[PDB]
Amino acid sequence: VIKPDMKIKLRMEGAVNGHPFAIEGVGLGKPFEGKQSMDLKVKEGGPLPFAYDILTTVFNRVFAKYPENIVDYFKQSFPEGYSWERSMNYEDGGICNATNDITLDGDCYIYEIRFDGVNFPANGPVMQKRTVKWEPSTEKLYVRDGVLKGDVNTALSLEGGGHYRCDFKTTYKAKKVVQLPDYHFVDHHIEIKSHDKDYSNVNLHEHAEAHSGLP
Amino acid sequence: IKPDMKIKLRMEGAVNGHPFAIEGVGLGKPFEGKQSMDLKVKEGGPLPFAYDILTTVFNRVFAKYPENIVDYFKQSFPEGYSWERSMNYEDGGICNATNDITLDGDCYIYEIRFDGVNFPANGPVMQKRTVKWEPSTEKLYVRDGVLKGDVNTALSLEGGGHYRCDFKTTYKAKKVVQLPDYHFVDHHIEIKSHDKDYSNVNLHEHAEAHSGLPMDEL
Amino acid sequence: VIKPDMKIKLRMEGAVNGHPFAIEGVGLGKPFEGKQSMDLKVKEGGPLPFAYDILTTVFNRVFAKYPENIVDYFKQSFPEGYSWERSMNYEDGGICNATNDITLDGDCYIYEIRFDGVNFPANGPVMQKRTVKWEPSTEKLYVRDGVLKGDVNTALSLEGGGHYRCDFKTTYKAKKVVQLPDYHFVDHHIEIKSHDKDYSNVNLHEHAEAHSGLPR
Amino acid sequence: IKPDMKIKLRMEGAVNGHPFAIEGVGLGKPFEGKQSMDLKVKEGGPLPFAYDILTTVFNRVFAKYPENIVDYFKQSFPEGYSWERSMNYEDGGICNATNDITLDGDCYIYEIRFDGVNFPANGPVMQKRTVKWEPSTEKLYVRDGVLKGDVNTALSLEGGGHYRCDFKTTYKAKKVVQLPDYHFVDHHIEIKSHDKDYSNVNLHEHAEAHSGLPDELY
Repeated sequence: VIKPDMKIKLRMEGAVNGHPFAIEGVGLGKPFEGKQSMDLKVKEGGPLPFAYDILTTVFNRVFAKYPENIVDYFKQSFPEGYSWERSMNYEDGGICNATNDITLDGDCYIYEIRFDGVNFPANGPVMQKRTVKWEPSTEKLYVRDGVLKGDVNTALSLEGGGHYRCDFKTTYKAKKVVQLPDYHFVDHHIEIKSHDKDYSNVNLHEHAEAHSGLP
Repeated sequence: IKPDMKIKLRMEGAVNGHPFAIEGVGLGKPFEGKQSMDLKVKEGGPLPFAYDILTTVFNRVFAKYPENIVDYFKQSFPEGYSWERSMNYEDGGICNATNDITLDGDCYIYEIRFDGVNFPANGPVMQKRTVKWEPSTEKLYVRDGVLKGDVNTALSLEGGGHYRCDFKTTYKAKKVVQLPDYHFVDHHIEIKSHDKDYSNVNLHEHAEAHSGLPMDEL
Repeated sequence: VIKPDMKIKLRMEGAVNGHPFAIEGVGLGKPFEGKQSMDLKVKEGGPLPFAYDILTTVFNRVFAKYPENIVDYFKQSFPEGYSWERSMNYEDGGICNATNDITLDGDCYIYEIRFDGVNFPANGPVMQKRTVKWEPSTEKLYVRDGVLKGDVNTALSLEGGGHYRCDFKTTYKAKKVVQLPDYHFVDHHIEIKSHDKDYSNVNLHEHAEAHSGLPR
Repeated sequence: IKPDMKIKLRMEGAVNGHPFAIEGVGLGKPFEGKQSMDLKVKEGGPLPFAYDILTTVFNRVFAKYPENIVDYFKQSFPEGYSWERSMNYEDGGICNATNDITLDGDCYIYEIRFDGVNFPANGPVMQKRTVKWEPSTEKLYVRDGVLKGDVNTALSLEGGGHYRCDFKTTYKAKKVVQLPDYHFVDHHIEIKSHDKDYSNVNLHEHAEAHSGLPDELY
C-alpha cells in the first residue's frame, strides 16, 4: 500500500576518487504528487571535498506523478519494493556508479545506497565545488529484456554561467513480477533548498511527473 | 518569418560507403512548430538502409517558442543559420550530418550532407527493422557563443524493444543574436506515408519549446 | 626500496549489480622483470554470480619492466606509494569503477581495493559467465595535469568465440612528487592459471613490459 | 603483391560544414610496412583545421605481417577491400571516414570520403594546435565475418599534453578471405615536410603486426 503521505529513511555509503564518506537522511513525500523532501547529514568523511550536487539524484521514482494512461512500474513493486543501478558519466571523464535497494517498512521507504565516483579531475567543477544546481530534466524510460531502463542527458549549471553535462543510465528492477510500461518520460526538478557552509546539513527537494510526450 | 513558410532541400550523402542523394519540398508553420515535406530519392536507390536514420536530418525554426524563451532560430533570419550533428547509435553505427539553411523569400533552402559509418550488416538499420522515432525532449544550452543541443532518444523496433541513439547538435547563427537560457524542445517526427522502397516519403514533425517542470491555474 | 623479489597482500571489497562481495589475496612478484602471481580467495558473497574476469585487472604497475630510457613513475613513488582510480566501460553498458590504495610494508605491497560494477545485463557474457580470458593488451600512458593517465581499449575472449570489448580509463597518483614520464606504452598479459569450480580459489598471473612503440 | 607498389588517392570531404578536396600520390613497401606520399589540397584551401585529423585516413596492406598472423589485407587483392572509420575526439569533435581501395597494375587506388563535425572554435583542431600523432597500437579482431580495428590514441599538443581520440574501424574484404585471430598492429605516422598552409604535405607511415607480449639471442 502506498498512502498519500509517506516517509523516507536512507543511508548512503560511498567514495569519490578513493576517499570514503557516509550520509544518512530522513524525509517525507507524497508519491501521488511526485513531490518529496529530505534532510541529509554527513556522518563520515566530512567535510566533503567534492560538489554535493553529484549525490542528489541518488538521494526513488515512486515519487513521480503517473497519469492513469501510463503504467506505474514503481508503485506496483510495493510492498516488496525494487532496486536500481545507475551510471552517471560526466563529460570530463568523471564517472559515478550508484545503487539503491528500496524496501518498505510500514509507511516509510528505506534506502540502502552505495555510491562510487572515480576520475574526477582536480581542476574540474566537481572537485573545485563550482556547481550551482542540476537543471530540470526529462528522463526517457523503456523496457529492455524484462526490466525498466531510464536514460537522460542532463547538465549542472556552473558558477559563472556554463553547463557541465552528465549522461545517466539507470536500470530499475522490481523484486516481484509487475506489469511493464510502454516508452514514456519523467520530467524532474531537484533542488537543494538550504545547506550549511560545508554541506554537513542539506535540505533536498524533488518534483517529478511522468508523461508520454508530444502527441 | 511569415505564418506559412515553404521548404526546399537537397541531401547528398553515404551510408557504409554507399552514396545516395535525396531532394525534398515542404511547408510548415514556424509559430505553430509544425511542418511536412515530400522527399524523393534521386540517386543511390533503392536505399539499402533504414530510412529513419535520415528523418531528423530533414530545422528548429519550426518549433513553437513561448515569448518567455529567447528564440535563437527565428532571430537568425533572414541571414539564416547552420548546424552540425553526430548521431551515435548504441551498436556503434555513427552518422555525421550538416545543414546550411538560407532563406529565399518565404522558402527555407537546405543544403544537407549526411555520412553514416559502421552500421553492422545484421543490425536494425542495415536490416530495416526500425518502426519509428519515439517522441523526444531535446536539451539546449549555450557553449562558446553558440547553441548546443543534446538528446538521448530511440527508435522503436519491428519485434519490440528500442534502439538507442545519442544526438549532439551544434547550431550556429550567421549573425549576432541574443542567446537563450537552458531550455528544452519536445519533438515528435513521423513518416506519414511512403512507397515500397521509400523512394517517396511524406514526413511530418511537431516541436514545442518549454522550460521543464514549472500552467494549470484553470 | 624495490627488491628483486617482492610480496603482495590485498583485500578487495565490492559489489556487482548491487550484490556485495569481498576477496583477499596474497602473492609475489619481480618488479624489474614485470611478472607477478597471486592466490585469491572468496571471503564474502560467494559463490560469485558474475564472471571472475572483470575483477582480475584490479588485482599494480610497479610490476612492469621499464627500460632505462623511460621514466618509471611507479617505482619512483615508493616507499610512500601511490593510488589509482579506474573506470572500465564495457560495450554492452556494464561499467566497473575501481580504486586501489597501494602502500609498502618492508618487502610487501599492501592493496586496499574497492570495486563497484553496475548495469551488467542479465543475458550478457558477464552475468552468464561466458568469458574465457582477457586478450593481451597495450596500455597507453600519458601525463595530464601533473598526474599519470592510462587508457586502453581491450577485450575479453568468449566461449563460443568472439570478443567483448572494454574501455579502460585509469588515473595514477603518486603520494609524493616524482618525475613525470613521456608518452609511452605498457604491454600486458594477464591470465588465470588455475581456479576451482566456483572461483572461490584463483591463481592469477600477469606479465607486463613498458616500451615507446615503433621508432620515429 | 609486389615489393614496391604505388599509390594514388583522392579525398573529398568537409569539416564543420566546410568542403574541401585533396589528392595524393605515393609509394610503399607492403612487406616492410612502410609507405610515403605527397598530398596536395585541390579545393577548400587554405585548410582552416589541423591537417593531422586527416593523416590516418590517407591502408593496412602497408603493414609488416609475420608469418604466424593471417594477413587479411594482402589476401583481399587483386579485388581489394574497403573500410569505414569513426574517430571520436575527447572534446566531442567526431570524424567519419571511408576508403574504397582497388588495385590497378602496381598502383593502389583510394576513393576517400571524410566528414568531421562539432569541432569547437577554440579547440586544438580549429586553432591548429596539434603537433603529431603519437605512435599507436591498434587491436584487430573478427566480428560479423569482417575485421574490426579499435585504438585509443592521441595527438600531442603544441603547448604540452595530449588530445585523445578513439578509433573504430571496420575492414571489409571484397572477396572471401581467411580471417585472422585477435592481434595488434603498431603504427607510427609522421608528416615529414609541409608548406605553411599545408597545401603540400609529405606523409610517412610505418606499421607492424604482432601478437602482444610473447630474444633467445639467436
